[PDB]
Amino acid sequence: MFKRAIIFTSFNGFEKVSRTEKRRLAKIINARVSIIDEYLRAKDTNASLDGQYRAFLFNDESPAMTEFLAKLKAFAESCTGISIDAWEIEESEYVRLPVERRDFLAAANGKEIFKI
Amino acid sequence: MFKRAIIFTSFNGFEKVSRTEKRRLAKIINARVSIIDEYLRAKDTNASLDGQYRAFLFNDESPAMTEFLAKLKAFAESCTGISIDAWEIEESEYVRLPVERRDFLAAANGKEIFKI
Repeated sequence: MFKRAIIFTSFNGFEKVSRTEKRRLAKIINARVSIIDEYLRAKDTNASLDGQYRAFLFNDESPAMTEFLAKLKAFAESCTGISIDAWEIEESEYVRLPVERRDFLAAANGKEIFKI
Repeated sequence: MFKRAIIFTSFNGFEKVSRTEKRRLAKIINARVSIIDEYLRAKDTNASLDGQYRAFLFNDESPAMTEFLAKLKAFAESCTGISIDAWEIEESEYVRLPVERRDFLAAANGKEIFKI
């Protein structure tokens, strides 16, 4: 029940992504990133947000994950210029993936949560 | 072989910039500011760092320009509150630019390196 939430955020090209929308999405991400995985931190920039995988560790028995994902889902529904894809994968299953290219391979081997 | 690295540092407004972050960026900049070039020297203040161009002379036969650009990029990536744009221009082209707004014009006429 330890699972990685793999989110792929991208700019879909059908609308300009505004400063407020980049800020909001980087804020949502950074409310879950702690001092121990600073490497998942986001900036409100194209380079940080457009075309990037982030894999967050979640224990699904807790309502954290489900709350995190609903913020994401509702935000992506509010923002036509940003697509968000999300997959859950068992952590036990994830730790044994190749170190290089890992997040894409987890997303192809994972359960589709949503796809906005 | 002689080039200028043009850098534009700014506080992007996503996050507060701490004093230690200001000092760390000033220290990275000042590693390439000798005692002769006091005009380039970075202070740990908004006036000195927030919204300022600086143009560093380099000889591209040395790896010094690349290691400094690497240290800058790494800093900007880990500090959510600071943006750094970097361009490169030929020294012969840099000295035939008008003196006023030269670094601005050099950035305009320059080859883009990163925007983090």
